[PDB]
Amino acid sequence: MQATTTRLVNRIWGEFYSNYSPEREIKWDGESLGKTSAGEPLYQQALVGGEMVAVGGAVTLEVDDPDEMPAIYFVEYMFESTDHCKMLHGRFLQRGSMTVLGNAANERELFLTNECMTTQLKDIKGVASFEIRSRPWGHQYRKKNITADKLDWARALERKVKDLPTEYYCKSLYSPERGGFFSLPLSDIGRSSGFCTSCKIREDEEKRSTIKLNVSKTGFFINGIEYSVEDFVYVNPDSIGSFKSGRNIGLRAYVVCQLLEIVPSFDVKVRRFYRPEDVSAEKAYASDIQELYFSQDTVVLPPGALEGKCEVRKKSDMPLSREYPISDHIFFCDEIRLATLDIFAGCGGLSHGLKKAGVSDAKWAIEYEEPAGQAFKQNHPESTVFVDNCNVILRAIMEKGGDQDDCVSTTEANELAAKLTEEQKSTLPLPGQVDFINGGPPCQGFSGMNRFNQSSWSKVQCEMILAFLSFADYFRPRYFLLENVRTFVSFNKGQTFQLTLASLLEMGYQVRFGILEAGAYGVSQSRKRAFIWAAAPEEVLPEWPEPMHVFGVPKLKISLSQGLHYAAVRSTALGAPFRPITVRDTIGDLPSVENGDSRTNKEYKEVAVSWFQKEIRGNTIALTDHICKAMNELNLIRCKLIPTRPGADWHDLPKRKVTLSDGRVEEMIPFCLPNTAERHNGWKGLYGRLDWQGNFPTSVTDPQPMGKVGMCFHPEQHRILTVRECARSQGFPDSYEFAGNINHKHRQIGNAVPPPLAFALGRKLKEALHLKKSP
DNA sequence: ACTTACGGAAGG
DNA sequence: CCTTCGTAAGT
Ligand SMILES: [Zn+2]
Repeated sequence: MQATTTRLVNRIWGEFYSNYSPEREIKWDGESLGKTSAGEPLYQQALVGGEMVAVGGAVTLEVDDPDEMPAIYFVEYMFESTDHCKMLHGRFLQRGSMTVLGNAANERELFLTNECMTTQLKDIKGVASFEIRSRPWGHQYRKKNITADKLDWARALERKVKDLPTEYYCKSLYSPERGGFFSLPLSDIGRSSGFCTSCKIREDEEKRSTIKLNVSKTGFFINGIEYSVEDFVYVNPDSIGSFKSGRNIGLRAYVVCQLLEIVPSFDVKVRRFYRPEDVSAEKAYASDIQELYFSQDTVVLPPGALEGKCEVRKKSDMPLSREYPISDHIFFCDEIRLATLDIFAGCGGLSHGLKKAGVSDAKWAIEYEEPAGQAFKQNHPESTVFVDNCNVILRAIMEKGGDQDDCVSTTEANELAAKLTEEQKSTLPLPGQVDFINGGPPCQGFSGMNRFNQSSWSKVQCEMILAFLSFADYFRPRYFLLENVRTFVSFNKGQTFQLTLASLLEMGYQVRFGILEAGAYGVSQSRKRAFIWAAAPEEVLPEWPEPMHVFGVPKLKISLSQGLHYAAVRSTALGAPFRPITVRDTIGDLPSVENGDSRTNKEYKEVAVSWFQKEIRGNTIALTDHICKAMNELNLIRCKLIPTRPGADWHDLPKRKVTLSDGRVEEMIPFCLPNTAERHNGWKGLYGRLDWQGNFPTSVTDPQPMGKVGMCFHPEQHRILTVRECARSQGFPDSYEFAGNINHKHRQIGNAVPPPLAFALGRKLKEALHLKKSP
């Protein structure tokens, strides 16, 4: 099943994958134009050994280590100092090879940076050809573009035969501190006005990070944010005066403090606010997520223990909109919607989250398996769902537009696309009607648990990414989103990941990347996922959502080149606004069931108590999918003998032989856990029970008692967790529906995206959309 | 269709 | 030196 790909991606990923077809004296020139702030005259051009150096060109310096290549600088302005010496200001131009792109970068592509210099003009080694590339955006230009590119490529080859100096070009700005490539601000460069934006922004940043006190002792400035009296702020828990699998019990949240006065450098005095779970876990189990308590305690702190501000209101003036997850810092005490195409929709968690944000409506969806398509149809009545492999869908779509000579495919795709009836062909989308493309490719190949990843079946699953990219190349939408596992960026020395970025950079997109953890977004499951945002040159790239729940996880950083790392979001182990979610906050309300129940439709027996339960139930009155798969007698006995204590696992099984009712005697120990307990840490978690105060493990497609993840027993009942419990752990609402048998429903749950995460991403995308300036 | 037997690399 | 987070071979 070779992926069907366009020409651009196929050429980019060559020599890789399969299904690839190779078919002395310096003088001033001109007149003066003005003077700088200090009064020195500033010029535009200059003759250096018969070569003109005008504003907007490239100058090559000389550097040590003569084996290395010289640096390149983009000229901003030139002026003559009072000491009759020639001067020039330059901006560093980073080469492609010295970036995160690595070996996938092109030879002639340079990237603007925010680091500048001013060295004497005589010391420059020479001048180099340089130009700025800017092209119109839209699908109708695509053909023209490729022709132009072809011409360019040919010319370059000829030069490499005749060894003329190479020609360089630049299209974007590279920010490692932001971890992405952004559009060029074409109006603020090449101005030759004696004013540099990079130097100004660097000076403004350097001015920050220094404590400054305002007049009349009204307040102070820290890290760029102001703090004043009669406000509310955060204080770290350790500043103010053992685990098995759910290593999050011993963690605390930000302490809310109210500034009273500033006392003598200076020190602050803060009134403390207490929280329900500082009293007991039982009291916090039945308390609101954003409720605090009033105390008279005042404490003196240094001014360096601040991390933000917040608001405290009363129980009559609230936002009145109960969004989930919460993204605003408030506590208490007593016309732009986009047409969207979904690929690998699955059940539709990501689509549900992005539609709930009001930013996207899903007009077309593509799915592989029948039960997932049925679930998507049941959850989104007004959408169009295609249950087919994506390759044949792409081939049919390109056939409709008369572009069968611009695609690479196998005969199987053509055969399957020729069998589509006319009703399905007339409802397919066309370029120009799609504005948002989203989806998540298969993640079995890049997973860490897959110890058979170097097989034929796994290679074809990793190729689907290519097909995904082809879609973005043919429709050219305004936005693009990609989601995958954490180990996707490190798989195969990070080569393929890099290649992906390169492909997007060839299309004229602005790309940014990050890694988020779902546990800090109101979800009681540990889940690390990598995301990629891509936007058109005229649009604005979205920011990353800010986590608000304390989870014990270190900073997740992506390794750039030259020994640098980028972290998309901060770690929340040392403090956060909201306390973490436990399993009793999630599944503590459902009525007790026995092993192997099969009754689909039931009724709730007790009213919801926890905040999470109230948020996840709503107005639903019909219980569904609260069923579990049965176990044989041996596993039932093993589960019966497991103690109901935190941290319990297979190490508590007594050594004895049991006689079954059939007539066979069996060893209690599976004999596979003691066989290989030295290498795999003793299999800590196998045949293990959940923790009332702990958290769920990572959701998988088959929660069976003997697996690499384990930890799938009920805290107090001798059974496996039900499908509805897994849905609640993953964040699905109780109104959602699933199709098929129990295995199909579990597989649907295990392949989805937490809806709160998609809602946060959609909120960020909407915020970016509202910021698009008029043409 | 259901149960049992298990490799290495990254980041801390 | 601990911790992380699906495929294939028998019944
Ligand atoms: Zn500068």
